[PDB]
Amino acid sequence: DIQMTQSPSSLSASLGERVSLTCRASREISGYLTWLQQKPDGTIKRLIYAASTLDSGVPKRFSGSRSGSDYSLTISSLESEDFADYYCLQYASYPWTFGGGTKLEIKRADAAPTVSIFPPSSEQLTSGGASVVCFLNNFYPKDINVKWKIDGSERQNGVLNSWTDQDSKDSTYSMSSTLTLTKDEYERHNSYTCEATHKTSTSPIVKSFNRNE
Amino acid sequence: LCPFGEVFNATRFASVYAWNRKRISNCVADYSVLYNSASFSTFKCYGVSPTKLNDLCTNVYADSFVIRGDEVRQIAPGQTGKIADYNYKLPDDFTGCVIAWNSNNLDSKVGGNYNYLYRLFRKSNLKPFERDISTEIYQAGSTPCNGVEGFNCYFPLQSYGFQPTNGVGYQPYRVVVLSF
Amino acid sequence: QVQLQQSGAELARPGASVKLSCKASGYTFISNGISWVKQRTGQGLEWIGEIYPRNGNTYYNEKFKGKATLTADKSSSTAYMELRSLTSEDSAVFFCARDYYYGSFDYWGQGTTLTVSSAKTTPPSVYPLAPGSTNSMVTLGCLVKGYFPEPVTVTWNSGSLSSGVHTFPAVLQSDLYTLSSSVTVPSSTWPSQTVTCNVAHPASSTKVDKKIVPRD
Repeated sequence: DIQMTQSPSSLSASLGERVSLTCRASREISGYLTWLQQKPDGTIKRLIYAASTLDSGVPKRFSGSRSGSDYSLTISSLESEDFADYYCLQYASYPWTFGGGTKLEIKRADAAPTVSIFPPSSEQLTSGGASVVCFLNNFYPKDINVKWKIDGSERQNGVLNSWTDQDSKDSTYSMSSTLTLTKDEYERHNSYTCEATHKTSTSPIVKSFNRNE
Repeated sequence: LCPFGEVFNATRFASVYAWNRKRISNCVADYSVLYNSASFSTFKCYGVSPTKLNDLCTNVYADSFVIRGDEVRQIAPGQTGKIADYNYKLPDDFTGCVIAWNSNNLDSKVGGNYNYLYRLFRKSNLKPFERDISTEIYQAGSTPCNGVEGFNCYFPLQSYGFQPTNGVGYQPYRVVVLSF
Repeated sequence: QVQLQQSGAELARPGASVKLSCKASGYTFISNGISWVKQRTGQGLEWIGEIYPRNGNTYYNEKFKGKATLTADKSSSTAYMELRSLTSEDSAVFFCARDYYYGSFDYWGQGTTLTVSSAKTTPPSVYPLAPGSTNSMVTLGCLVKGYFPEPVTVTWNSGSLSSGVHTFPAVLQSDLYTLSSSVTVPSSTWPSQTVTCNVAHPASSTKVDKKIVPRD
């Protein structure tokens, strides 16, 4: 079997920067290598086939090369449309195999999140459920940690997190964290706290409320 | 007296891809005896009339092979299909006769006779009266073959499956084409 | 024009089988091989296998042997992928693509999203997220809980608010979907001026408007 090892898996870069993505084939593939681009909407377009042949309708900033078993996709000067997923594909032997992919994202300065905590709405409390929502907004880089506490003690179960893609305005990431409890479980506690830890600082950003306020 | 008995009565017929050709030259023949004979399922003459075959000319060519019954249609001046495109092609200006007969009793075996071959894959069509007997692996897609048989790297010749209880369309038919 | 037109979005139950289609037009079907590719949400591309329609010969990735079965129909120039014993792990987008004479995949189908779930159509519960309680800017929100299937559309003030809005991708919680949306506006504008999230769930034909009212 032919394994296509693609690196890096993730890459942060700026407009006008020159970037190269590599695919190492575990055995000889004789230049039968395709580079594909997937845009954030899911649309796939072939950039290069036969390792170096540019497809018609693909801009000249894209080029494919080969050193030994290392196949490279180079973008001479990065444009806005180029921040997308890239995959290589060997077709030298069956089964055909894809590389693991490269996520190309926009590099920007670090930013702490704006943290907000929301108690369960009165309407939800009538239904018998209680979700506590915490937003961690407009932060960079993507890596972040959220900790929940109830009356000063960490709560690790019942938490679900969701992350947005890079913001079109400022290139930051946002994250929602939700703690789901029953209405009875909620009504047995007083303080609810959401704490964020991000590389921007050693101390966490802390947000809290008291149930009957 | 022409050696037509060697052509029609041979024990073994050629595979359609390696179709046999036999030239008949300085001899006399009774072409109307063959036409009204109760041995042939097909006797279609294109360019000439089967009645005036005796009252005519030159040398004659006798091409012979075996195909499926539902492929007997492809042995005609302007036809398409695996046999007409990749095995045996008669020209649009063809002057001669296509003769055929059911050979199920002779060329089918219990469990199947797979000895009769046809060409299934080819990069191009054949020219009229061209015989292709090459065995080059066919690159069906973008993956190179390198002379190695595998998925999408196929040998161009395939075996017919001649079983006695097959329907008439899948039964073997011996074919003799006379060119004038 | 060469086109590969895939079957519509599909919902199937666990243990069930599905049959996806890939209609080819604009060329002779038997000339080229048709291949299939799996992509789970936020994950990479996976080669499933290929079918050569002329002879019906197939080749699979070991991980998809048994799970997928590729068939072709010369009569209707359509490719098929039957997926068996469906589990939540099979929920992904499935694409078909053409293996041309040279250059690997030239054309690709639009994709077919498969959802493997036992859930029934449920309209969301829409809750307001008002601060419990002041800065120059205030963050408000909208919790859209317990709906099926995806998607929902969330807007703020009928789409007139379009700055400082974050709508989060849905998460699966108790076999149903939940998402939230935040909006940050100046404190001088809230609660003086009204802020309302509008949530539409097409599948259950529901359109709900939740006005964010301050707490007491």
